[PDB]
Amino acid sequence: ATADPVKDYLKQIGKVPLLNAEQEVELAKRIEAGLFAEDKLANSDKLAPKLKRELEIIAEDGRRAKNHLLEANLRLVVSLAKRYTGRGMLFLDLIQEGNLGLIRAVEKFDYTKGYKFSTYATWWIRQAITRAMADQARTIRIPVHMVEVINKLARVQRQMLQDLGREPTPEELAKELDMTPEKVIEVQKYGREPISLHTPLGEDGDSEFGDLIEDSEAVVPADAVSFTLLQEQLHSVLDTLSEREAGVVSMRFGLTDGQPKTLDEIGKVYGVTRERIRQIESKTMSKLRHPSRSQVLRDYL
Amino acid sequence: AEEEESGALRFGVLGPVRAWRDGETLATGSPQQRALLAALLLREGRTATAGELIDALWGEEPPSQALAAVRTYASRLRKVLDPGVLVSESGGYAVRGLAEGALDLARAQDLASAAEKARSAGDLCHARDLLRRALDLWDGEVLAGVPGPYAQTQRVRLGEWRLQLLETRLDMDLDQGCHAEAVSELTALTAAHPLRERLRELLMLALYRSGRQAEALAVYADTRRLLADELGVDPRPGLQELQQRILQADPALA
Amino acid sequence: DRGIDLAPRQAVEYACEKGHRFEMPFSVEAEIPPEWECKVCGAQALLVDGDGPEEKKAKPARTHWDMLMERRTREELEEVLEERLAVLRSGA
Repeated sequence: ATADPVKDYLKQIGKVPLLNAEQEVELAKRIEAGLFAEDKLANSDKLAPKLKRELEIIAEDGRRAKNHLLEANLRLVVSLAKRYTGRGMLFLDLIQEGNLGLIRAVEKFDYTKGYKFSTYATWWIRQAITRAMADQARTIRIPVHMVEVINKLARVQRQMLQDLGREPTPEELAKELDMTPEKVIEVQKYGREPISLHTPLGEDGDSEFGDLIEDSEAVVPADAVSFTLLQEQLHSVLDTLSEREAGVVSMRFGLTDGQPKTLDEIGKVYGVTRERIRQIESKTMSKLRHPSRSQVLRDYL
Repeated sequence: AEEEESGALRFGVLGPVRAWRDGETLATGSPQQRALLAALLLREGRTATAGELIDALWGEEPPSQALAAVRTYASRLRKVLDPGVLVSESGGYAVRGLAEGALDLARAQDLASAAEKARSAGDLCHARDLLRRALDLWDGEVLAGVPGPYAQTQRVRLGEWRLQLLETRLDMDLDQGCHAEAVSELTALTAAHPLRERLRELLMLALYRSGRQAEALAVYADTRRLLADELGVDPRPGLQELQQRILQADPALA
Repeated sequence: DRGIDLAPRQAVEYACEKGHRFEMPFSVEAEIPPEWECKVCGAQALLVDGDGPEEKKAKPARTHWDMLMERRTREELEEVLEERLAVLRSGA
């Protein structure tokens, strides 16, 4: 009810009864009792209503025992989640994801292996915690196999650093891990953490890092003025040429509309051969290629 | 013939689309396939994405589901060329393994740069030999039978580059003391292209010292008539200036 | 935006299981899909010519009983069940 809900959660765990061996094997037997009983209830066969109510009571007892096992094992998941904390994900979120891993773990347990719950649960705790850390910690999502590759590379790079006391070349790390050096460069480029936009610059407080960046998508008024003047000048030089030449060039690059047209496409509405239409087209390109009608367009690029 | 090493794969864009694999030809295939291989050849080995190649082949309206079409064109290139000469990154296509002299375009820039360096150094024989080798590079019209307005763009660009290259060749031929083949080439090119002012200025310069004045000014009058009929403007002041100094017959530039 | 002619657009009505009806446009040349989301609640949209579930079962996640089936067999299920009934009778 106060601040620091980590303390509130730890007290919300409370004085749960820790389970010595016969207690949790009896609880697991009751789990099986409830689960097989509700499985029998799930069948569509008609039995006595009293037997159905008894099986429902067993199912409720099994659910209660499942709950009790959860509150018994919230201690171990808290003790294990703290091992992987302070790495971009919050401590209580790690606790909750480990709780997901533990409720996945206990569901897949059988009493045939006479082992304690710790050595079987810790595998799923570590697996779910590292999967959640791979999936949700970074702002850009990295798949779990990429995460395990990159942090294996990080740990062997740290081993190299503590071994020879010097920064290794990427070629050495590539050849000692049997991947290509360009792959190593790519994966350590991928393995980066973004910096927040709202970082203060220094003594000044109003000046932030966010106002220093520009945007390439911003429209430049000079560019738009150049574009509309290019359109106007192109229309003017089209009007400068002959009417038929203007008409044939207006369709070859589809200047009038959004679609260009081929020489065979315009040979029906106007009715000339491919030879003549391409000849007059190339004549128009040559005439516009003359240096007289170039300075009006050469600076326009 | 002296640069035909073993294992050499020669590529050519200045003439038509062809491949020389140690002296034997390779079937470059479809006209769109020829355009695709040329578009990879102009980029000196970029990984160029699929959409860019699709735009390069066709332009504004490529068929919608033709990405697999470009995929099977790439398959055609990979099975007709070496498996390792073409490599794909992130969906882009890239031709590598191109040594010196494999592309005629790279040799063309190399010869142009060497000719410019020899002109800077003042040499004439080596520069003449370099541009003689350069004029043997083009074989007919550049990019023979390839669609795409992109292909039209590098076609007109390479044609203009060839025009300035022949302008420089004719200019050094005039300054070193060559006139007969010079006026022959200028007449042939003005027969081919009638609306270039620079080549007709070169005609005036070449005929001005080779012993020909009447037909030079007749060609100039024809140029004025055609330029007034088709453009209705006045030619460049350097022209009128060149015709002017010609008129008082200065022997300074002999 | 001057002189550009827009593509022809057709109105296709999508209806969900909750009765929400909304109108959104499609291109004429574009294919009409019978599957779409709901603008109001995000439910599955139907009632566009022919439509169906198209295997909405989607391999539903295994329940505890499926895990139990791996852990224990048929005759084990029967014997554990009667053992638990015996525990009930002992406790009653």
